[PDB]
Amino acid sequence: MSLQSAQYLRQAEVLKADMTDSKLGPAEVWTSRQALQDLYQKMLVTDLEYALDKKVEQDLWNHAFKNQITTLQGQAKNRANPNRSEVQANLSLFLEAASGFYTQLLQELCTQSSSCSYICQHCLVHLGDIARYRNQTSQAESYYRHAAQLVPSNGQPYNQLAILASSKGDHLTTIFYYCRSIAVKFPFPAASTNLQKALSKALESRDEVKTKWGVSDFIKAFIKFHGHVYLSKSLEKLSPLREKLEEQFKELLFQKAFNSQQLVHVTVINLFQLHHLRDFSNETEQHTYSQDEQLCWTQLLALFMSFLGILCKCPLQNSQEESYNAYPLPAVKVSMDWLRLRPRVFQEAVVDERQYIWPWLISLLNSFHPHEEDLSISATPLPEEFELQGFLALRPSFRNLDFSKGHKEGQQRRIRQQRLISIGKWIADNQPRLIQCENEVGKLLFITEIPELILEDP
Repeated sequence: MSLQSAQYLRQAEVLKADMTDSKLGPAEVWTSRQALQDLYQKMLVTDLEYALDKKVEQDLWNHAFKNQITTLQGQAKNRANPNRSEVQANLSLFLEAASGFYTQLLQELCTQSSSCSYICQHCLVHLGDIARYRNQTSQAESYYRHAAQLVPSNGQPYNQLAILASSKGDHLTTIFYYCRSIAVKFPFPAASTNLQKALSKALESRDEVKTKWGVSDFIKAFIKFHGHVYLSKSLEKLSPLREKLEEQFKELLFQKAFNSQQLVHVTVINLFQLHHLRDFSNETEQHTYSQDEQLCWTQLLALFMSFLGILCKCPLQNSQEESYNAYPLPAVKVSMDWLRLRPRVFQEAVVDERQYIWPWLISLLNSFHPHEEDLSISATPLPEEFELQGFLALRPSFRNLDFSKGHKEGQQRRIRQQRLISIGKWIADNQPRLIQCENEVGKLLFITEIPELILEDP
């Protein structure tokens, strides 16, 4: 009961300051670290509630592991180390042991509660940091993922996944995870300064000299665009960069240069900025925007609608029999899921301007031979849905799916199609001027009076 903890807690503080000790030896420090570790484990297992409040979880990691790991990484990471194989070896044993401690802790604690789901997430995370420390990139990732899946609303798992991504030079992935970490009910404070720091560095490179981009170039230019907006720096760049990004996105996407994953990251990063500039509040109350803020929303919203349109064409354009599509599909779906939540965006100048994209979506919906799909909520989450849990801008789109049981294609491609068929119905019922769905004989046919934009031949 709450009474044994007080004793366990006072006991703990007695061991904590011990680890600072100037008065305890080279190896009375460790006899103390082990004790702390044990004491903390008993509390977390004995009174998780009382434990979390006192923040045992965090003191357990910092004082019992992190401090040592950093000190060790230091002494072992060349300083003209007297013996630095010896230190590297201990760091190695220490991390090996740390991993063992948390694996054990996890199994004990997790073998409805939010506090339970929490600490289990907390364990997976550090178990992920240790893997990272032990250069076990795959397992570190797997751990951080699993951690995320437990409490989508927390942003630390995402921030850790970006650090891992950055260490491998995967920029798009990195920016994506910082965004995921920042956009949740409980954002990881460090994620904001991390993104800012990353975007500012990005804006340190000059405009691309090439007129024909490779996927790697696109990514770089794409991130600077977000850099410019996010930091609201040198906006004069936006307009041309937008047009060039649009041109290149089209060519690359059509050459199959992207994988559906990057398409999702690009879309989510675009959704991140959009929401970051004007949240759901803008769909309620009317805010005033600076001239520069308008320039950003105008350029950003535009790039997004252009991309969405380009994504809806990619499918019906000229491969692998059914696979000519479906790389773009998750990105189209995500894009549409957001529009469905922002009615007032359909009134936007840059959006009216592009109502030529709807014919492409429409011919894409009838590409599915729609029937009664407005059935309706498979409830079994698709990949891109599981992946984006907790993302503010998209949260409402999830308020029906059960992410618990869910565990492969036909069951996902044919579901995603329904999701799209569903959105077309919603558009048809909420923006009648854009799309209409003639529901006849249980067969659904999507149509639009908007003519198809057919550019010149080549």
